[PDB]
Amino acid sequence: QERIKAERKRLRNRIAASKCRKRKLERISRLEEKVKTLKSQNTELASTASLLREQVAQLKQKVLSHV
Amino acid sequence: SEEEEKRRVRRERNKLAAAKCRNRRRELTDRLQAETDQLEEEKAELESEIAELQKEKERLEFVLVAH
DNA sequence: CGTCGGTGAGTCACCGAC
DNA sequence: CGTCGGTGACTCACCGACG
Ligand SMILES: [Cl-]
Ligand SMILES: [Cl-]
Ligand code: NA
Repeated sequence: QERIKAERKRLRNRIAASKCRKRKLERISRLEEKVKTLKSQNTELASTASLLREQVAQLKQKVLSHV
Repeated sequence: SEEEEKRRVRRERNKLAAAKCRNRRRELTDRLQAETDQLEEEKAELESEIAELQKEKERLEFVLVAH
């Protein structure tokens, strides 16, 4: 009789432990995925900025070739 | 007992391996979270650099068409 | 006041490495 | 070719939340 109220608590904790473990692993996966895309995105932005830096320079030169 | 000592030290070595598993997972989460925060600051600064460069580029283009 | 769920921690069962 | 450590999962200890 009182062993059932204790089986039911172990079940509830079993569910809470499972949910807890899962969330931990989900957080790791999210972060690993986010790092991956941020590394890619920053490499594309970094080259976009290099190209712009050269276009601005060539433009500063073209302004002085006309006084 | 003597089998009670083999079981006791086995429980001790495993207790430490469990703690190492849990600590490695926590240090991994810390590492990733620290890395994403840093990559998000770099991305923001690149997006900001690109925005200023696009502005500067268009000012110069319009300065240049004014003879 | 007392039970809840979240989470740290110890334990068991199991497995691959070596 | 028998111990070792790693790990998923059950369980307990402990805590803050709170009806
Ligand atoms: Cl619980
Ligand atoms: Cl062992
Ligand atoms: Na499960």
